[PDB]
Parts: sequence; structure tokens; C-alpha cells
Amino acid sequence: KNPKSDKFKVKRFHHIEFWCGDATNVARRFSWGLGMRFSAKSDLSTGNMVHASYLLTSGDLRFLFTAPYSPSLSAGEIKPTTTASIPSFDHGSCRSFFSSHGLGVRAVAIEVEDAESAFSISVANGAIPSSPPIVLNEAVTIAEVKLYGDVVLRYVSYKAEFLPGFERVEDASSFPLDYGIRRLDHAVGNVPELGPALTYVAGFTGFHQFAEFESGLNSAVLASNDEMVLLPINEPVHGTKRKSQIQTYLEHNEGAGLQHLALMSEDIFRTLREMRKRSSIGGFDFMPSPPPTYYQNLKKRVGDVLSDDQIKECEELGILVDRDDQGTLLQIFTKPLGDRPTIFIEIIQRVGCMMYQSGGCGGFGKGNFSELFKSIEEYEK
Amino acid sequence: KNPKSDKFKVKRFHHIEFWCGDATNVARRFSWGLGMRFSAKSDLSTGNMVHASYLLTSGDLRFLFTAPYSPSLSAGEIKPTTTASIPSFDHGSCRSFFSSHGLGVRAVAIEVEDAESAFSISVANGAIPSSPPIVLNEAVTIAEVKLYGDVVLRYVSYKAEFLPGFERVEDASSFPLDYGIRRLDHAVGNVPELGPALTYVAGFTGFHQFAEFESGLNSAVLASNDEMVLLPINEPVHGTKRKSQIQTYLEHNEGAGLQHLALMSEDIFRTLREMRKRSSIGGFDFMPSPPPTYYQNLKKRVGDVLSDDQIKECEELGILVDRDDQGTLLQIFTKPLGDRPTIFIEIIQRVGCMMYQSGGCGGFGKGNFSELFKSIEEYEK
Ligand SMILES: Cc1c(C(=O)C2=C(O)CCCC2=O)ccc2c1c(=O)n(CCCCc1ccccc1)c(=O)n2C
Ligand SMILES: Cc1c(C(=O)C2=C(O)CCCC2=O)ccc2c1c(=O)n(CCCCc1ccccc1)c(=O)n2C
Ligand SMILES: [Co+2]
Ligand SMILES: [Co+2]
Repeated sequence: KNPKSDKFKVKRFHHIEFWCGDATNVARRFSWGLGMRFSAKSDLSTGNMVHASYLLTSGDLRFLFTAPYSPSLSAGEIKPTTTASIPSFDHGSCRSFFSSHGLGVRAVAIEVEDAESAFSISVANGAIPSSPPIVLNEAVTIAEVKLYGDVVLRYVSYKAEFLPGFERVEDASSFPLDYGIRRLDHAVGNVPELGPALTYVAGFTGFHQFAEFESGLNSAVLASNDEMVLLPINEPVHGTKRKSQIQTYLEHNEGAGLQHLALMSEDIFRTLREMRKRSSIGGFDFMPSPPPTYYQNLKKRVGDVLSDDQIKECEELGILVDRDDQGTLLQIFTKPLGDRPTIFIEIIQRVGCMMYQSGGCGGFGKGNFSELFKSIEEYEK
Repeated sequence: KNPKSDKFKVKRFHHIEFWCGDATNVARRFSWGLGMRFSAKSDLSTGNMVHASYLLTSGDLRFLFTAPYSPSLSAGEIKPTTTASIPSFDHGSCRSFFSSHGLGVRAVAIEVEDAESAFSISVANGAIPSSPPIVLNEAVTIAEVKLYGDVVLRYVSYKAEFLPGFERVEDASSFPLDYGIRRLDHAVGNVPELGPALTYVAGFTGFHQFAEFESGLNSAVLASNDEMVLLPINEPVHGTKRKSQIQTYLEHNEGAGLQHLALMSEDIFRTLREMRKRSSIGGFDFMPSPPPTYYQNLKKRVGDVLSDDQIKECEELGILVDRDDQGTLLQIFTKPLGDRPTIFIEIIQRVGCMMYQSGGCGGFGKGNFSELFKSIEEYEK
């Protein structure tokens, strides 16, 4: 059931912004590890005396990495005279965010029809304002409201190239890396209490609950009208046998924040081959692979979707597989992206639900919690 | 002239420590960009609840990357009960250092015969103490004094594997990258006034001035007894035609700090080939190459040291060449390592002064300031 109750017109995920200590080093690491190309910049070389911001792209996926310069460079500026390209940026907020949470997502940005309207409607419906609508070069409007913890939901709308004030990157500095990642599928928050988090976000967006089907969590998913913007939220389940990874997150993150970004690949086999080649030479590591029993058990569960060779390819790469009543999900998880056991990345590809492919086809892999557990125990004996 | 006036016994450069916001991402970037392998770690997985520290090595070169965790993880600790492996570390100092200066060198560490004695003698001779001598597992002693700005000179001495509390890194996580870098040749500070900086450092070390032979700088070099520890210091020259890069450094760094690290390569051609292959895929960029006139002029200046083919190889890679009365220097400079136009890296190789090779053979390339200028002007016409 999809009541299509969005209170404003939402299009697609637009970009994800990381707040960093040094944007250069994070962006270069992510570019190599994920196969994303350097696409735009806003920094000292473009006249920005406030923050350094670097944009990586792969297909429609946009990762933005931002860090503050010394406030002394912009001491004489005021907001009306700012050289910042992102008017919501604040030195003190950025440093406090990073000192509190470490490296992580500050902004989940969605493209909307009218960011000014989306902001007004959201706040009228309970959203806590974070940054009011600002029109950039009469061309792009940006606004922000609080999502959870210190993460904001950023609205962007275009009259009609990332943002005014950003420059396209020189061809020589823009190596065309591509491991097959194409868009952001979903962005997941960890909170202490799921109930109030859902009520708050669903309250100001009109996003509806997306239908699902001792893991340490309870979860629910909020979706836009066409279910292409997908925002799952988790809370811990306490007293468990093994300590909840949601609770570990909240402790090391100093509270609620973004837990994982799921990146859709047009060819998850090639993406995982390319990322795993680079794990130990600057890229990303992956969670330990499931035992062979997990892949033996794949034949009975998805043998009508994947050949034995394609299942064997899943086993080589450590890929997990889950299935809905509608579609099939191939997924895998990186180890944490930085120092803290907080944010990580999921790579996914979805099979089925053709009409284009409908959003969330195959679910989010929650069935893999028990299938992993079963496969571990079976492999022991 | 070398009066050999060290006030304590100094051996070699031991390691350089960067203070980071996220040590994981900087270390992974540097590892790929410079060809250094992951060698040791001290972090949550080793019981360190205070800081994450990752050690890269290439030959004898040791780069340490450290960032603080949330203070909440270690809230119940006191110094006598600390889980930090580096007892001088302080959350507040680290965050203040990084917020003030951005990514950069906190510690220039030299191995000494007795770090306790070196510290006492240094402070008795005017050194400003930063962290007193601490004995780690009855095996290693570490002490720190102020060098310039917020950079410390760290003394380390061993009774007899990096530091107690560090673990050797798993073979699978330790890819054996190597582009030929072998040791730290010199570490350079930028200060507002060279005179007092030299008097202070030479005062507490007994290091002597190393003999040299409109660039924006005045410079001098302090050296240990065998001239293997080399600490150049620069100050700006104001009112210049082009603005002094030393002054730009001080403005963007918020004052004095480490300007560049010079890394000796056993094969600068191979190092530069490997680093340049990786510049646009996560590694380091290099300064713009000199015009062909610079390499035409090489034949008259070093044609007795390098063949035409080796000079042509310098031209392919953008390598600079300078010469002493004793030796020849091959050198090249990276663009800044992070967001701010502050710290950068120099790759060098020295030809001559065989006895082993004596320290500083060929100088530091100051002759390349005028040779660059001349070659630029000549190439214009
Ligand atoms: C996150 C995840 C998902 C997932 O995507 C997701 C949603 O999108 C929304 C619904 C709730 C939810 O869970 C599905 C299955 C997972 C996992 C997962 O995380 N794990 C491993 C634990 C430890 C990994 C880890 C890696 C790095 C750092 C910390 C923890 C699994 O085993 N399954 C099987
Ligand atoms: C540093 C450097 C050295 C050098 O090593 C050095 C010493 O060891 C001690 C003595 C003083 C000194 O100078 C020698 C020659 C250099 C340079 C140098 O820097 N430049 C370029 C300017 C701009 C580069 C830059 C790169 C990245 C960011 C900011 C500035 C040169 O042209 N020559 C020719
Ligand atoms: Co997911
Ligand atoms: Co130098």
C-alpha cells in the first residue's frame, strides 16, 4: 500500500555531503576506492575563502566532501558578502560536527520541485529548520531541515552545473574512473528511539512506510511517492546476546546519525571485483564473507534467478542475496569508512519489478540476518 | 665547518606524526600516493580507547597518522590508567591543533641514545617542555619539546616493534607497496622570524649551522653531529614582487609550522614514474614542470653527472637538479598535501659525497630558484 502522501513534489536523491577535517584526502581516498571521478570544486582556487568542497560523481551518484578553512581567511565577511558557495556552511557547526561525530554525512540532499515551498511546508508540518531557503545566482535554491542527530535533509531545486560557484574540474585532474556505481538507492539513519524518529520525519515530508517482507535492531523505511527516495531508520534492541551494532554506533558517533549509504551498481560483480582489488591499496575493506554453507543454501532460495556460475561469482566476491515477493537483492557491506565504527557503505543491485525498475525492489536484505546466522551455525557442524 | 656540538647523542630521524581528523582516510591516501605499506596500528582493535594511530613505512621512512576518538570512550581514564599508546596525546590539543592548522605534522621524531637525558639537557638549555619523558613497557622512552609553532621535536630511545601497544598489521591488510622511498632526508619549518627560531633550536640541541653553497625567503639549516638530522628553517622576505610563499603559508596555517618533508628515494626516476601514474587516481600532484629551457640548460650545469638520456628522463618527470661543490641534488615538489596551501612533500636523491654518503650532499636546491627564473624568462622569448 502506497498512499502517495508527499506534502511536496520530490524528484530523486541529489547528493550526499560529508563533513571532513581535510576534504582533499577523504575525496581522493573515496575516488580511488569507489571509482568516482572528480567533477566539481569550490575552494580557494575558485574564490571560496570559507570552505573547501570537492564533488565526486559516478553515474547519478554525487558525493560532496567539505572542510573549513581557517576562519581568519574570511574574518571580514558577513553572510551578505560571503565567498562560501554553500550558504548554510558554518565554521563552528562544521568543527563541532566533526569533533563530535568524526567523519560522516552532514547532508542527505534530495532534488525537489521547489526548495522554498518544500522548506515552508516541511516547517509548517513540524520540521526543525536548519538553514532557510537561499537562492544562488537566481538559478538554484537550497534549504535545510533537521533529519536526525546532526544530519540535515537538504532540499535543492533548479529553475533549469552542480551549484553556482562550483567550477568544473580540469580534464587532467579528472581521471574517468568507473567501477559501475550509478546512483544512491537508500540512506539509513541510526537513532535511539525509532518511533519518534519516524513520526517526526513522516510528519513533515508525508513520506509513507515502505512495505517489509534478535538482529540487534528494529527498522522501518520511509518512502517518497514513487518510492525512489528511501530513508530507512534503525533503533537498537537492548539486552541481546550479542551487543547491538546500532548501540555501538550511537556510542561511538555520540548519538544519532547516518549509518549507511546504499549505492546501486549496474554490475555488482564488476563493482566488487574492482573495489576488492583496491581494498589494501587505499580503497575500502569489506565485511568478512559468509561461509560456503550460505552459498550452498543460495541454490534453494534464488536458484530460479541466478545460475550456478552467477551464484559461484557471488561466493567469490562475498555478495549476499535476499528476496522479496517482488524482486531479488544482491548486496554487500564495507567495513567502516573511517576511524570510528559508525558509517559504512552498502553496494547493491536489484533484480526484478520491471514496469523502468520500481523502488526498493527486493527489499533491504533483512532476511539475510537469519540466513547468515543459520549458515554460520550450519558451517560450524 | 662542523663543530660537532650536539648536547646529546642523536642517531637518525625516526618518524613523522601527522595529526588528522580521520587517520584512516589520510593514511590510506598517503599509502597509495607514496607507496608506503601499512606496518603497525594502535586503535580500538588493540585496546586504545583514546586515539587511532596508523603507521606507514617505506624503507626507513615512518609516517604516523593519528586522530582522536570521542573523549566519551575514555572518560573514566586518567593518565595513570590510560589506554593511549602515545602518552603525550591529548584530545583537546589534537582538536585545537587540527582546527587551527588543518592537516599537518605535529611531531618530528628523532631517535636518541637516551630520551630522558635528551629531554633534561634540552630543557636545561632553553627548550620549552611539551611532554615529559615516559617509559613505555620498560622498553622505549619518549619525550617532547617545542620545536616551532605547535610542532614538537620528539625524542625516542630504545633499550633494545614501533612502540609498545602498537600491533603489527595483518598480512592481508598490508599490501607491499614500494615506489623506492627509503628515508627522511630533512624536515623544514616556516617561521615569522628566522633569527630567534634558529637561536632557540640550536640553543637546546647544540645543532650547528650547515654550510650553504628575491626567492621570497631567507633560510638556514641546523644539523646534528654527523649531519644526518637536517632541520632547515625559512622566514619570509616581505615587499617582494611576487608574494612570499612563506607568508602565504603562515597565513593559511595560522602561524609557524612544518613546511615540507624531503623523502630520499633510492631511484627518483622510478619513484616519480610511480607517483605520477597515481596523481589523478588518489595520489599526489606535482608542481608544474620547468620549461624545456631548464633542461637544455642542464647540459652545461650537470652534463658531467647525468647522461643526455638521464637528463631527458629528468625532463619527462619534471625533476629539478642542483649542485654543490661536493654533490648533485635531484629534487621535485608535490602540490600541497591537503586542503590548505601549507605542507607539501619533496622527493630527492643525492649523487656524490661518498666516504656511505654524507648528509646533505648537494645542498637543498636553493640554486634552483634562480635557475628556474632564468629558464622561465628565456623560454618566454
Ligand atoms: C545494514 C544491513 C542491512 C541494511 O541494509 C538495512 C537496511 O538498508 C534497512 C533495514 C535495516 C537494515 O539493516 C541489511 C542486512 C545486513 C546489514 C548489516 O549491516 N549486516 C552486518 C552487521 C555488521 C555490518 C557492519 C559493517 C561495518 C561496520 C559496522 C557494522 C548484515 O549482516 N546484514 C545482513
Ligand atoms: C622548498 C623548495 C626548496 C627546499 O627544499 C628548501 C630547503 O629544503 C631548505 C632551504 C630553503 C628551501 O627552500 C628548494 C627549492 C625550491 C623549493 C620550492 O618550494 N620551490 C617552489 C615554490 C612553490 C612550491 C610549493 C609547492 C606546493 C605548495 C606551495 C609551494 C622551488 O621552486 N624551489 C626551487
Ligand atoms: Co541497506
Ligand atoms: Co628541501
